[PDB]
Formats: sequence, structure tokens, C-alpha cells
Amino acid sequence: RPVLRSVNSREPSQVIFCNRSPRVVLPVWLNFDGEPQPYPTLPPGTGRRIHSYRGHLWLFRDAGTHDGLLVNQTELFVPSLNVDGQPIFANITLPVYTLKERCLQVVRSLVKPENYRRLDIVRSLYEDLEDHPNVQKDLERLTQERIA
Amino acid sequence: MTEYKLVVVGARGVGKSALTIQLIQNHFVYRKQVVIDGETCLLDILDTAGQEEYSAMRDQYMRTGEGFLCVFAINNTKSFEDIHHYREQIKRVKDSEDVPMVLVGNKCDLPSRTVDTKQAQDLARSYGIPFIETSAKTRQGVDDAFYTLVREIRKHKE
Amino acid sequence: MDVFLMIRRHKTTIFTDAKESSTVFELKRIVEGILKRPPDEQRLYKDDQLLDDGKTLGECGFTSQTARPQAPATVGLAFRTFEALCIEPFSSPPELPDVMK
Amino acid sequence: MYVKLISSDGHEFIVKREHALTSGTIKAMLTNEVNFREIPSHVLSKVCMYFTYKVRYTNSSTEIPEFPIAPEIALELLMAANFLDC
Ligand SMILES: Nc1nc2c(ncn2[C@@H]2O[C@H](COP(=O)(O)OP(=O)(O)CP(=O)(O)O)[C@@H](O)[C@H]2O)c(=O)[nH]1
Ligand SMILES: [Mg+2]
Repeated sequence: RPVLRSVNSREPSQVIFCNRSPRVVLPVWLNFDGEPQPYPTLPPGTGRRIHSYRGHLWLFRDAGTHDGLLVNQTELFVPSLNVDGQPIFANITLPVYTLKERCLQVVRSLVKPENYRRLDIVRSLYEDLEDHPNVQKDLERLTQERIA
Repeated sequence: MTEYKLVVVGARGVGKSALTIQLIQNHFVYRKQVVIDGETCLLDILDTAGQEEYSAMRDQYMRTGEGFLCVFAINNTKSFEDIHHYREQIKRVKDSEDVPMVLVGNKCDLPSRTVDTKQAQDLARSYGIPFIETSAKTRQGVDDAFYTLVREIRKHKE
Repeated sequence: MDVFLMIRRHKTTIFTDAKESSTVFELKRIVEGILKRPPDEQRLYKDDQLLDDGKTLGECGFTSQTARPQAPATVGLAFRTFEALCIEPFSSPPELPDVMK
Repeated sequence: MYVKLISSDGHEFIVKREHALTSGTIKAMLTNEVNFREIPSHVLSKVCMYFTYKVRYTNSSTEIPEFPIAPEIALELLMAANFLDC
């Protein structure tokens, strides 16, 4: 079984999803086999009470561009069990992107993927642009990074 | 003529099929051309099933419905507790937070009530959806229940 | 509340922060530790208006929402008889490509 | 502690040393003065704005604002960012 997957604890825990990013957040849930599942999106500045379970994994991406986002100053979110019913908070923020990656987002959001190689930039930046962010490539990194 | 795809969900044995049968055939052991608020519309009631299946094929079938009738039996406290779980699974597939919905308390013709009508009314106010007490055997509130959901789909669609 | 400024003169531009309640004379003391010139030979401007050594940077027009870190405000500087405030301008980006329209 | 960053057209930018170290390329080069023969003034200033933006908001724990990049600057800024490794 994949290391990054949710546990079938069946113990409910109320979670509050808070989107404090100027992006439309796509909450992504890793199922019991490590396969990501999309969930309803959160408009910017919106909060929603969520019904989840202990040990379940969650990640957050831009609904339109699938850029990386931070939950509680971290990339992965695992709610514990509600201590005396007190719900657990999930505070989605923008990561302090690298200036290179931040520029990539702006260029991708202004040029069609077909006209990427028509720009007066070096040949390496064409490949960097069409290397769009996805959950699969990130999940591979967070998998190997969580080794101790 | 506008068509309305309605779905009846709830715990096992609450009366999902019985409510649908009586609504259509006026009989207690699925389309009906109805005039609601002076508007001719068709009610396309979907299969009620009730088996637990968390597949994308089941999510695709439920996602087609525009309004949902969350049903519980007034004599079964467990069917009332499960209303939260049924409501959250509806919000997940519809990709929304304010889904056209109406809470329904079935089997009100029974003498073994274990859920107070005030408890359901308080739950209905919290969810911002109407509540109606129905009885498939006596047809009490059955027409009021489905029509009320139709009024919610129009108000939601504005 | 912190304010972020670009103290500019000719072809020099300093990136530094300060408090909106800090004094203009205090900002001149920051320029002293950087360019090695005393506040007696400094004249700080906001655009084309001379800034008094007694008012606060907020009282000059530098607030928390006008001088964000990702968009700092511009403060003019003139050195000594004093000189006329001259801020050489930055370069210009090329014509926006036809692809990005 | 400050450093001087000179652009291609002769504009010298005085930024704090901690802020300049945000990029790997400048970290490898540093003395107390660096020149870029291929980075114009308007693009090097924007990078310093990112420096002040990155150092200020790396320690924030609630919400971060978006870093604005104009369309007319994006392409030049992207090449400068790739060369600076930041
Ligand atoms: N007295 C009374 N009995 C009712 C009422 N509605 C349903 N029942 C009874 O409840 C039982 C279940 O009814 P049914 O409509 O099949 O329930 P369901 O929710 O579809 C069950 P499943 O999900 O397994 O298909 C039957 O024995 C039926 O007679 C009602 O309003 N009053
Ligand atoms: Mg049935």
C-alpha cells in the first residue's frame, strides 16, 4: 500500500476549510489507496465546515491552474480526532513561491500552451513552462521526502 | 415545459420508494405531469435504491439530480442522525454548499414516535431548508413534500 | 505597521523598511549609515515636495497600504549649497508580444 | 549589512545582505558589489522588490498576498529569475 494514503478510521472529525489565498482552492483528498480525489472548490476568502475522518489526507491546489498551496504552513494536512468536540482548523495560504515559479504562473496565464515556443526566451524556459504543476509529480516528491 | 429531476435519499427503510409510489399511483402496498404554482412541469423521480456504494458511477447518477429529499422515519432515531451524512454526500457530488433540499419526516401515521417534530424543525432551520412531515400510507403531506422541493429548485435557480 | 521605501537619487536606489511612526530625520540617519553622508547634507522628498525632518513618514504620505513590500514607495534624495532633486529613470520593457494579448 | 547590485544601464541597488542572499547566484558570487551585464535596471529593481517581499512574508503564519507581475515585465523577469536562481 502507498505510504501517502488515508486510513479507514471511520471516526468523524469536523474540519473547517479556510481559504485565505487569492486563488480558487481545490481541496484534494487522498483516498484509501493513495489516489487523489477532487472535492468542491472554495472561492477566495470563503470558509466551509467540512465532515472528515481521523487520519485522512488532504492537499490543496489552485482549481484552475493546479498550482501548489500551503495548509497550516505545510503542504499536507492530517486532522486528528476532535478533542472534546473542538473542530480542527485548516488554514490555506499562498506559499512564498520562487520568483522563477511565480513568473511561470504569470506566463502560463497569458500565453496559450501552443504558443509557448513562440516567445523570445531561452530554449530551456519552453520546457519549464510546459512542465505544468500536477498532483501526481508532487505526490512522488512528498512520498520520497517523508522518509525517516 | 420545464422538467425537474428529483431524488429521494435516506436511511434503509424510511419510505423512499413508498413515498414515490404514493406520489405517482396514489397507492401504498416515475414521471408525473404536475401543475405547481400555475406552472406545468414534469417530475422525474430517480431510483431510490439505498444501497451504500461510493463509486464514480453512483456519483454521476446522483449528480444529475437537481433537488434532493432527505428522508427519515419519525420512529427511527438512527435515520435522523444519518441525515447529516446524507446531506454532506449530496453537497460533495453537486459541488455546492446550498443545494435545493427539503427535510422529510416519514411514517407520521405511527404511534411509536421517537423523534420530536421540534427536533427536526430546529435541524431544518440550521440547514436553511424546509421541513415537512409525511405519511406514505395516508398520503399526508406527500404532495406538500415534493412540491416544496420544486419550489426550492425554482428559488435556487431564480 | 511597517512601510517599505525606495530611497532614490540619480542612479542609486536603496531598498529599506521603516515604521510609519518613524521620523524623516530618522530616515536620513538610515541613509547616513548606508551612503556615509550626514543628515545636514540630505534633503528627503516625496515626489517633488520637500519632507520636514520633524514629521513622520505617514504624515508625509507613506502609509502601510501605499508602501507594500511588493510595491515600495519612492523617496527622493538630494545632496549638498544643495542640489536639485534628480532621479534618473529605470529602463523600459519591450513592446508586449503579440502572443500575450 | 547591505550590498550593491549594479544593472546593465548603471543603476546601483542597495539592498540588505540577507535580502540579496535569497538568490543562489548572488550567494555564490559574494565581496560587497556585484554587476549584471545583461539585466536592465527596471528588471533588477523588481527582483529586489521580490527580495523584500520574500523576506517579509516567509515568516507570516496566517495569509500571504499575491506577488504582482505586470505582463510587460513577465518575460524579462522570468529570464532574470532563472539566471539568479530565486
Ligand atoms: N406505516 C407506514 N409504513 C411505511 C411508510 N413508508 C414506508 N413504510 C413501510 O416501511 C417499509 C419500507 O418501505 P420502503 O418504501 O420500501 O423503504 P425504503 O427506504 O425504500 C427501503 P430500501 O432503501 O432498502 O429500498 C415497508 O414495510 C413499508 O410498508 C409510511 O409512511 N407509513
Ligand atoms: Mg427503495
